[PDB]
Amino acid sequence: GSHMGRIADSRLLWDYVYQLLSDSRYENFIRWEDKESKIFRIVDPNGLARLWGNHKNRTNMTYEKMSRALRHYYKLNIIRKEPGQRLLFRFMKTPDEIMSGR
Repeated sequence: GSHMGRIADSRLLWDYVYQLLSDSRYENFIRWEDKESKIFRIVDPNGLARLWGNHKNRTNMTYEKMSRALRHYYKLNIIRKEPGQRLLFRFMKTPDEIMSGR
């Protein structure tokens, strides 16, 4: 009974999001709501999803579909929705590990 049952790959979404967060000044679709607490707030889910769709060259991409990917991040304790906030997302796992890990 005990063996590998769920083998699921991860997505590069987090990087493109951070990329947009770094140059968010002209986008304003998403920005940090709290830098040190690792909390970011989605201002426009449509624009964010549109940019993802544009960059991967696919038509009709919306936050509805993106949410499925976020569900993968929740269970891995990467992205959090802090109790009481639905549009606020917090990093439980931090990119610091990647930068100083590589």
